[PDB]
Amino acid sequence: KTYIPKNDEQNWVVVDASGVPLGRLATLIASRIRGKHRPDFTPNMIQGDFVVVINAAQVALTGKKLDDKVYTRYTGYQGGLKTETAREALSKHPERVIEHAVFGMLPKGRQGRAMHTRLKVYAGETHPHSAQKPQVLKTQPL
Amino acid sequence: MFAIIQTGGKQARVSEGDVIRVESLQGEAGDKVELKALFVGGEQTVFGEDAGKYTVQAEVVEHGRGKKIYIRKYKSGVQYRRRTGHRQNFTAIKILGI
Amino acid sequence: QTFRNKKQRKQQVKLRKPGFAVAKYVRMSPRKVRLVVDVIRGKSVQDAEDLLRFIPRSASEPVAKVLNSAKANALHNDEMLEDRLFVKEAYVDAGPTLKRLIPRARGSANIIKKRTSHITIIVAEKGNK
Amino acid sequence: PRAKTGIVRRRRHKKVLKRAKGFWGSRSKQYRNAFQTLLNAATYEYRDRRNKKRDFRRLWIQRINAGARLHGMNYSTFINGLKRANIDLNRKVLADIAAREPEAFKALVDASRNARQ
Amino acid sequence: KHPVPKKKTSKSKRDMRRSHHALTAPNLTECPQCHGKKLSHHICPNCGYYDGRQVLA
Amino acid sequence: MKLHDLKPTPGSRKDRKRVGRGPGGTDKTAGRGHKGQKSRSGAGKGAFFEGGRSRLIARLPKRGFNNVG
RNA sequence: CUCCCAGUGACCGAUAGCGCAUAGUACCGUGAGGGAAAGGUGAAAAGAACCCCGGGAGGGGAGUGAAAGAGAACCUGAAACCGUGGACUUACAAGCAGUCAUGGCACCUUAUGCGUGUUAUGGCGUGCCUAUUGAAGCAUGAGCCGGCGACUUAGACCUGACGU
RNA sequence: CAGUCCGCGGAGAAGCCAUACCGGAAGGAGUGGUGGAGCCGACUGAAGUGCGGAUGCCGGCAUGAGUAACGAUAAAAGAAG
Ligand SMILES: [Mg+2]
Ligand SMILES: [Mg+2]
Ligand SMILES: [Mg+2]
Ligand SMILES: [Mg+2]
Ligand SMILES: [Mg+2]
Ligand SMILES: [Mg+2]
Ligand SMILES: [Mg+2]
Ligand SMILES: [Mg+2]
Ligand SMILES: [Mg+2]
Ligand SMILES: [Mg+2]
Ligand SMILES: [Mg+2]
Ligand SMILES: [Mg+2]
Ligand SMILES: [Mg+2]
Ligand SMILES: [Mg+2]
Ligand SMILES: [Mg+2]
Ligand SMILES: [Mg+2]
Ligand SMILES: [Mg+2]
Ligand SMILES: [Mg+2]
Ligand SMILES: [Mg+2]
Ligand SMILES: [Mg+2]
Ligand SMILES: [Mg+2]
Ligand SMILES: [Mg+2]
Ligand SMILES: [Mg+2]
Ligand SMILES: [Mg+2]
Ligand SMILES: [Mg+2]
Ligand SMILES: [Mg+2]
Ligand SMILES: [Mg+2]
Ligand SMILES: [Mg+2]
Ligand SMILES: [Mg+2]
Ligand SMILES: [Mg+2]
Ligand SMILES: [Mg+2]
Ligand SMILES: [Mg+2]
Ligand SMILES: [Mg+2]
Ligand SMILES: [Mg+2]
Ligand SMILES: [Mg+2]
Ligand SMILES: [Mg+2]
Ligand SMILES: [Mg+2]
Ligand SMILES: [Mg+2]
Ligand SMILES: [Mg+2]
Ligand SMILES: [Mg+2]
Ligand SMILES: [Mg+2]
Repeated sequence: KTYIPKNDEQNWVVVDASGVPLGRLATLIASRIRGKHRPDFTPNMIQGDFVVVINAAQVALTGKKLDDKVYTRYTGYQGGLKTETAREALSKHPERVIEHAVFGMLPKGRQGRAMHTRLKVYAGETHPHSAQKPQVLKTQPL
Repeated sequence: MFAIIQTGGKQARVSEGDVIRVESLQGEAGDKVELKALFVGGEQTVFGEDAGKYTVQAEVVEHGRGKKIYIRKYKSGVQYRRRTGHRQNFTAIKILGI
Repeated sequence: QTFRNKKQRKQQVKLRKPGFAVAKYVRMSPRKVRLVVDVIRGKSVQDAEDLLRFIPRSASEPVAKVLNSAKANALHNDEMLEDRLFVKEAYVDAGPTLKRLIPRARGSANIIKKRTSHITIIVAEKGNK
Repeated sequence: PRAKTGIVRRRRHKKVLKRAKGFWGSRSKQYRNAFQTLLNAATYEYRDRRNKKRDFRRLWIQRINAGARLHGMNYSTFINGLKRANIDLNRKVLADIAAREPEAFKALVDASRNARQ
Repeated sequence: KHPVPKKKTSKSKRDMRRSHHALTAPNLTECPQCHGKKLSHHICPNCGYYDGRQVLA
Repeated sequence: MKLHDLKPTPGSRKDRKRVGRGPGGTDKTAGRGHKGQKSRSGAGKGAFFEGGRSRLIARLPKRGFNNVG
């Protein structure tokens, strides 16, 4: 009875990150990926836009978080324990920090893996994807 | 385009031949004139108590029993299994109102 | 183009099995026999004649003889042309099983399965395609 | 009079095996496990038939606030504005079909928003 | 002591195990000095030529 | 009559109790409980601590008349 | 009373019925003693001349026959279980094996549908029985399919319900 | 299984096999395919009358698996049949 559509759309957008809190921006990207902004036409299919973050290395952590925030990740090995990289020294490879947020909120299933594809972090002011002609979208939500 | 709101009848800007729950007017006699809360006639959308102005007729087409279903129920370690038959009566109608 | 009943069809159409041969009760494990029977299958009946002859298994003997009978009744009985013939079909199913007692330590016996084999092959003209 | 089980049992068995025909492994071919898988199958059947309304209600609402925010309102404010005018009593599913027809949806959005003022 | 397998092994996983028992067809090749086929770096069984005739038969 | 029209009076014959025979009626245990002396017959009628015992005053014969009102 | 004979049966009909469709044999035991599976061409043998591949065994033709979709491993020939072929599928997947939903492919003989087979993705989801205060349990039983397998009978009995 | 009806059947019974049909369920029909000689429906009567379990019984077939082994470490090799 209910309308469903084809996945015919493929849409590209450049989120900015400079001065934005992490998490605040991250939920916006997770919502755009998971498809809520368009009439979320199905659970079944990933109709979200492709999301190209820039200047991610200017990301803001609004507390004391730049220190004392931690990044535990287990290498299977004993003593491979909480291999804690934690801080702004993780801004030695800034982009993954942001990924790790939105993937913290993207679904954990087969599809939920597969959407992380469309996340295109870029810590610099420049990105390759001019051929996609991504569309601007503002960090303030309303 | 538009559809019955199941709760009894009542719907919007359609033109088709749809099933719905039984009508207690038998035959093709009913000629049911239902009220509708929305319409896109002329692509001119109209809704609200504007749609208490407009009304659409539709002949009754056929009484009917839907496709069968069993009602099965289970609970663990208690013996207790249950099984029952069921089919839902309906009265398919075709639309031709304003 | 069809008869009254099955009682008449049984009298008038006698149903033949072109290309067909089967070797029943071969005292061998089928499991072993299919190992070669897969190699043969789908191939030119001369390559079957040659394959079967160097593959180094005891099971290659009975699977050899049947193949000839397939080609034999492909040619004597069925008018087929041997430069067309090929192994359209080959399979082995299990026949009956000789069971034997075998003594084992501390006074227990066991039962032991001497499986038999029903090898079967169906050659046909490579006129398909 | 003797009266052996005979044909009865195997009728019953084949019925079960015939209900169980999409099933993997011996959930499809042995009776015992076929009948056992069908036990939990009955449970899950009777659950989903009335949970499916929950899921579809979710999908309707989830599609409605999308166009709501597309216009700069949202589901809570938009249905409160379609309620604040008494005359809108259509089901959420029909608001979805309207969300698939943008012009009428925007007409209802401006109608609703002219009722929380 | 005395390990045993736990649950009976299923048809499907058994077949994945046997996935490697596929036989390797000999690389046959026809004798230049005869009709029939012969294994490479061996004498032709039918003729007996490895270059002249080598085996008796 | 014609004898295949014969039927005994309604409710003049009730069917048996097929105690056993599974979950549509009277299942795992038949009517019997879980355990206890519900197993195979034996005990009769007595409380199996004490008899409810009272004294006896005792005599042996009698000889009644037939009655005519 | 019934080794034995006849007659009869809301008795059995090849796991039933005597243990035996025959056998107190085979087999087990020094011994006293224990102790099996059972069956079915076809009307009639007309029981397959003859030819083909193979030492055979087995098979394909031909004939006989109503049927060889009966051929002597000879009524039917269910299930587990083993295969051959074809549709759809499957090699970043986490999974009581299903349940509902949506899509993709295939097909149309109670069947062009509120379809059948399959399938991808989404959501959902602690085998069964038993014994338990409490069971997915790492508590018991169980390899799987078949088939045997447990609330009966008796009596000039006692007691209740219903019916005549 | 029995009594009594109604019948069916070598233009083919039961049984077996598919099946989207039917009743509220136990179930029961339609059509097709084997099968080849007995059998359905209604009313009544009697039962050895409905199985997943009992480390149940008789039976067949799986898994372990082409795995462990092939029964003394007194070895065997060439020709020829
Ligand atoms: Mg309980
Ligand atoms: Mg003839
Ligand atoms: Mg046998
Ligand atoms: Mg559920
Ligand atoms: Mg040890
Ligand atoms: Mg009762
Ligand atoms: Mg108990
Ligand atoms: Mg107790
Ligand atoms: Mg006693
Ligand atoms: Mg007493
Ligand atoms: Mg017997
Ligand atoms: Mg038997
Ligand atoms: Mg005896
Ligand atoms: Mg002897
Ligand atoms: Mg023979
Ligand atoms: Mg035959
Ligand atoms: Mg036959
Ligand atoms: Mg014979
Ligand atoms: Mg006969
Ligand atoms: Mg037979
Ligand atoms: Mg993949
Ligand atoms: Mg895995
Ligand atoms: Mg549970
Ligand atoms: Mg306890
Ligand atoms: Mg357990
Ligand atoms: Mg155990
Ligand atoms: Mg007496
Ligand atoms: Mg009385
Ligand atoms: Mg017939
Ligand atoms: Mg049926
Ligand atoms: Mg006859
Ligand atoms: Mg009979
Ligand atoms: Mg019994
Ligand atoms: Mg039980
Ligand atoms: Mg059992
Ligand atoms: Mg056994
Ligand atoms: Mg090894
Ligand atoms: Mg070894
Ligand atoms: Mg040894
Ligand atoms: Mg020697
Ligand atoms: Mg010499």
